[PDB]
Parts: sequence; C-alpha cells; structure tokens
Amino acid sequence: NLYFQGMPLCPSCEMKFNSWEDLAKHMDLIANTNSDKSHVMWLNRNISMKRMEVNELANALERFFSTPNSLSMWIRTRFIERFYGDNPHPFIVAMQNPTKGVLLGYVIEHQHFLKNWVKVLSSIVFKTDKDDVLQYELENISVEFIGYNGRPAHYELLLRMGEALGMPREKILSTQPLPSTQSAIKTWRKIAESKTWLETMASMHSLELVADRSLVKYGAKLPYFNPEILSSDEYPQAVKDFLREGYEADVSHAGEALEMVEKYTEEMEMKEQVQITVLKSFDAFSKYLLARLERGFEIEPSLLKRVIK
Amino acid sequence: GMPLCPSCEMKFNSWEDLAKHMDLIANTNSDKSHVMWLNRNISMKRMEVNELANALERFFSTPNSLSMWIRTRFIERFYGDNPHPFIVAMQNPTKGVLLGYVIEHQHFLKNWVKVLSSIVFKTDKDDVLQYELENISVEFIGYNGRPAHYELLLRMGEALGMPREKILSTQPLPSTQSAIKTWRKIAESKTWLETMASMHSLELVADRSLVKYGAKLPYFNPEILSSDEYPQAVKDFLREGYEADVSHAGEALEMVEKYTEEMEMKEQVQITVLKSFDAFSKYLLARLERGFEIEPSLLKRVI
Ligand SMILES: [Cl-]
Ligand SMILES: [Cl-]
Ligand SMILES: [Cl-]
Ligand SMILES: [Cl-]
Ligand SMILES: [Cl-]
Ligand SMILES: [Cl-]
Ligand SMILES: [Cl-]
Ligand SMILES: [Cl-]
Ligand SMILES: [Cl-]
Ligand SMILES: [Cl-]
Ligand SMILES: [Cl-]
Ligand SMILES: [Cl-]
Ligand SMILES: [Zn+2]
Ligand SMILES: [Zn+2]
Repeated sequence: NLYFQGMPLCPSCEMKFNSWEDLAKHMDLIANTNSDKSHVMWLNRNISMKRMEVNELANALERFFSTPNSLSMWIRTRFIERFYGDNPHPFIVAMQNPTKGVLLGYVIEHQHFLKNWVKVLSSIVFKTDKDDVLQYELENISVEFIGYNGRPAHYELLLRMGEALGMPREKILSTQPLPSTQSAIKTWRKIAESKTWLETMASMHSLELVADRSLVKYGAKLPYFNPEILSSDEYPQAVKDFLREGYEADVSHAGEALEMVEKYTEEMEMKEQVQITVLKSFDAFSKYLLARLERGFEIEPSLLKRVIK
Repeated sequence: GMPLCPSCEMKFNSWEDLAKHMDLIANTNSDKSHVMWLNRNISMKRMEVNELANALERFFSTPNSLSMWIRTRFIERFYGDNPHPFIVAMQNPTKGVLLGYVIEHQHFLKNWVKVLSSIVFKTDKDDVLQYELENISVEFIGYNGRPAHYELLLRMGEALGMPREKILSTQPLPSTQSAIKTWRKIAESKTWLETMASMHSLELVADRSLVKYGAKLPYFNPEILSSDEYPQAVKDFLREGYEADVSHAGEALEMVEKYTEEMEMKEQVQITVLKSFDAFSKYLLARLERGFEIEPSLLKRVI
C-alpha cells in the first residue's frame, strides 16, 4: 500500500533505497571508507558511536525517523537531544550566567544571523503557495524590520544590547562574521535556494526552539539562560530588553510554525525529506552557536580557559 | 558592446546586424514575438534594415539616463498618442471600472509582495534590501498608522457594494495569471536588479508627475480625490499612489540606474523592463475585461 511511498532516503547523501535494510547496508558501506566523513558523522551524531550490524542499524534508522510520530514533536525532541541533552551545547552552557564577552559574542555573530533570517524568510514568502504561510512569514519579516506596533525590532534591540555592553554600533556592524557563521549562513541560503519552501520553513523556525522556555517540560536539561537575568541589577537594561523578547514570544511562535510545518508535510507526503533537511539545519545552527562562543573567546581569554578547564 | 535582441536576447556585432536579424525573423510566418516587439516599441509599418538599425540604436541609447529612459518608454507605451484602454476608462471611472481594478489588483498585490521578497533574498546590496523590506512592510502593515494598500483596495470594493468574501473568492482572469507568471519567471530566472527594475518601473502608472514629461493623460481625473461623486474608500485608496508613487518610483529607478552602471547591464535591464511592460499591459487590460463582465454598458463606452 505504502510499499513504494515508504522507501527511505539516506539522511546524509539523500539517495533513495528500497528498504531500511538497503539504507543501513549503504550507510555502513560508505561510513567504512577512508574518503567519507559525512555518513560516519551523521551516524555518530544521530544513531551511535560504536559500529552496528546492518539489520541492527536498519531497525535503529526506522525507529529514529518514525518516533516520535508527530513531526512537530519529532523536531522538538531531536532539537532538545542535540542542544539541551546530556551534553548541552557549549554556548548554552556559557549562556547560563553570561559574561560581557558571551553576550557580545552573541551580538556580533547574531547580527549576521538576523540579516540571513529575514532574507531566507523572504524566499519562503516568494516560493510558498499557501496564504497562511505567506501571512505568517510577512508578519515575521515585518516584526524583524519595523518591530511590533511601535516597539523596536529584535535587530535594533540586539544592537542596543551591544551598545549597552560598550561596543558602538559602527564597530558591531563593521565586524565580519566568523567562518562558522559564514558556513551556517551558506547552508541556510543553499536550503532556501535549492529545497522546497516547506523544508526552508522547517529548517529556520525549528531554530526558534533555542529560546522556547517550554523545552524543560519536554526534557531540556537547562534553560537558554538563567531566568534571574531578566530581573537582576547585574546586567544592563538593554540585555534584559533583548533576551525578554524570545523569553515571552518563541514558545508560541515556534509552536505555531511547527504546527503548520506538520500540516503541510502530511499534505505533501514529505516527512523524511523535511526530517533530513531540519537535521542539516541543526548542524549549521550548532556551528553558528560555536561562532558566538568563539567570538566571546576573542574578547575574553578567561572564557576560553573556563570552557576547556 | 554587441546589441542584444530585445525579443530572443541573442547578441549581434552591430545595430545593422540586429536590425537584419529582427527583420528576417519578423518576416516569417512562424514568428509572433519579434513582430509584436517591433509593433509595440518601434513602428506598425515595416522599415528597411537601415532605418530599423537607426530606430533601434536611438530607442536603446536615448535618453542616456536609465531612470529617464524607463520613464520615457513607460509614457510612450501607456500614456502616448494611444493611451492604454484601462487608463482611458480610468479618467472618469464607473463602478465597474473601479471593481475590475479591485478584483484583479488584489492578485497583483499578492504577486507584488512575493516578487519584492525574492529581491530581498537575492540582493547583495543593503540599500536595496532596506528599500524592499520597507516596501513589503508597508504593503503588509501600512504607512504612518494608515491601513496597507491591500486593505484600502478591499475597502474600496466593499464601498462599491462588493463584500470582501466575494472579492477574495474571485480567481484572477487568465491574463492576470499570465502576467503574474511572467513576473514570477523574471523573479525566478533573472537577476535581482532586473526584477527590481521590472516591478518598480510599473509604479510610474500612478506617478502624478508623468504629465510634466509629456503623458497625454493623468492616471485618473484628480477631481475624483475631492468630489462627493465617489465613496470616501475610493478617494482613500487612489490618494495613496497619487501622493507616494512620484517619489517612490523615482527612488527605486535611481537605485536601478546606479547598480545597472556598476554591473554594466543597461541593455539587459532595458530588455527585461520592456518584457515587464508587456505583462503590465496584459494585466491592465484584464482589469478592464473584469469591468466588462461586471458592467454590460462598459464595452460600448470602450468600443
Ligand atoms: Cl508523537
Ligand atoms: Cl563552508
Ligand atoms: Cl518550493
Ligand atoms: Cl542600564
Ligand atoms: Cl579575560
Ligand atoms: Cl540623453
Ligand atoms: Cl551594500
Ligand atoms: Cl501563460
Ligand atoms: Cl541575482
Ligand atoms: Cl462615503
Ligand atoms: Cl551598461
Ligand atoms: Cl450595465
Ligand atoms: Zn548516503
Ligand atoms: Zn531575436
């Protein structure tokens, strides 16, 4: 019935296979070659560190793409596993009680991220054939540009945060992204250029889960930052002003986007292709979050020393 | 240096060689494209290669300023000796003319914001990105408290007796769809600069300054903005372009001219802009055609 529709794609090279067994055989063959890096990295990051038997891997691959069943829930679970799991992202660990350097590293690399964000959302506006998707993304772009009804845009709030931390706007804007922000931006741009608007929507809005304060309810071992920062006299008001935005908005915002992603993925019968691309966006986001931290290292040598202690 | 064919985009060693090519292809049964281009831009009557070479060279090089060239070509095309039938009907518009405008333009405005969004994604120029985001934001939220152009259009239709539900459920006419497809394909396949010129050049339709450069008619009788003859919602919608598009089209074309010089693409942008004029002429004819379907007495007034 779903015999030919249920034929699995390689999550690394995107080749199609007749069964989970054929995919497992392929992945095992390519990963056990000197030349390949991509397939072994994918298996290490998502399945296991130790080498599995083809049938063992076939069952592991099937369980990984079918559980959780809900795409919205699958995206949420994989995001937590990757960034808020047993080994949370080093940027998130540093973000718990951030130094001036952590926060400036955030400002400097995120200014570039926000420029790419509004451009990639604009490609969705152009390529989508769904009015609810177009309305949603135009609201998003408008709020990233002029802000919400007189309030400043997230971009302006970020620049104001940097200025409050002692870095003039002129210096922030003239600072080129670090290589991993560039690499991440290139990946997201190529997703927006070559993939479906639905894949692009899932790839970008899944990242908003980083500031979703509900994540701890689903297994996140840490918040994005210590919520005490939003009330203590320890940080400038501009820091509180910027961080409070994601703190009140992204729980309902990421939820609404992923709800639409789940709906159209069912209609267009593209669950695995969307799952593959979201994982690829997760690899870009981790690199980009590293760039934020490494920018912090440039400003604060003690921050590098602490992370590697 | 080699002129490009404005129809098939092939390159030629001289204006004489392009004129020879165009004359050869236009004087074949199979071709429609080359003869229609010559009819719409140069002349109705056949020319010998030499007079066509001079006519082509003059058409593409005069005015020298791209901004002035887009403006001059636009006026000749839509506000010349034979102004567009929609513009003639728009002088003192009936309920049918205005509803035809509302019905087909809602689809135009949806395409507009999507095509401008492709420019935001594809441009590498910050002033272009800033300009287009301000445009999209204004088409979505409105300017200085006021409702967006799109909301004002729907309100105009509602004031003319057509409920919003009926306006929104009306599919575009085949010619609106055809024109939208042309603009979408320009946005997909051409450079962001070509796409910017192709779309913002259309804003010249509501540029109230055009009569200063020789337009034979305004977009509509400016008296409409003050008379008690039309509902306030009509005045509210038409007031926007009247007020804004003179400075808006100017600012866009100024940027188009700047980046066209930097990227040395004058003729390519000129070609694509004229392909956009063809799509716009089709789309304006669609507004009028919708007006016929709604107002039986309208066809006699045009014929
Ligand atoms: Cl589930
Ligand atoms: Cl790279
Ligand atoms: Cl698509
Ligand atoms: Cl303060
Ligand atoms: Cl230090
Ligand atoms: Cl001149
Ligand atoms: Cl620039
Ligand atoms: Cl067509
Ligand atoms: Cl381009
Ligand atoms: Cl009234
Ligand atoms: Cl040039
Ligand atoms: Cl009638
Ligand atoms: Zn593979
Ligand atoms: Zn030709």
